[PDB]
Amino acid sequence: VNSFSGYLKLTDNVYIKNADIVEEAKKVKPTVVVNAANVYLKHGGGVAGALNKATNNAMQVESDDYIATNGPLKVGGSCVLSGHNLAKHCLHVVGPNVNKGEDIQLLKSAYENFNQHEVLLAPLLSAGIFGADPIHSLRVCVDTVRTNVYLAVFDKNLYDKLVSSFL
Ligand SMILES: CS(=O)(=O)NC(=O)[C@H]1CN(c2ncnc3[nH]c4cc(F)ccc4c23)CCO1
Repeated sequence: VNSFSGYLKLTDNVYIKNADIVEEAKKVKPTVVVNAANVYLKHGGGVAGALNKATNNAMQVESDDYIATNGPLKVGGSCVLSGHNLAKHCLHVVGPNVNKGEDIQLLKSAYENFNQHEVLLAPLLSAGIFGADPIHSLRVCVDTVRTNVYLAVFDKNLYDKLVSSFL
């Protein structure tokens, strides 16, 4: 039993809700919140900008030190950093950004990072400003993640579409 509330169950291990991931994180304080990161950990907009704003820019300060030490992430890769006031940990995962021409096949590699964590609160990778089809992203999630994932979808119209079209 965990504290996630109001989710629709899609599969044995995948759950979905129309929610603001920032508000969901502040209420649940999950062990892991996933950020929709880029390779530079520049949290300017989308999910990343919202998560970082909610940390009063502490996420960005920590991220800048990470990059200065380690260099950029790989597309499809991840790193574990602090969850600040939102979660114990933040798993920064880089999905491909279609608006940069990145290979959508890397989306599966991106979701594989979730399997290193037993339970996660996450957005749909490569959705939103990353330019991928969220219905495809949900399919890859379901077919790749084996650990327990709670997906927060900000847009109510999109949430209803994802549910209605789910196979
Ligand atoms: C690869 S992405 O990060 O750019 N994907 C997207 O942006 C998708 C999904 N986004 C979110 N999903 C869940 N919770 C969210 N809180 C937010 C707060 C914001 F100020 C902006 C977006 C979100 C958001 C919504 C917009 O479209």
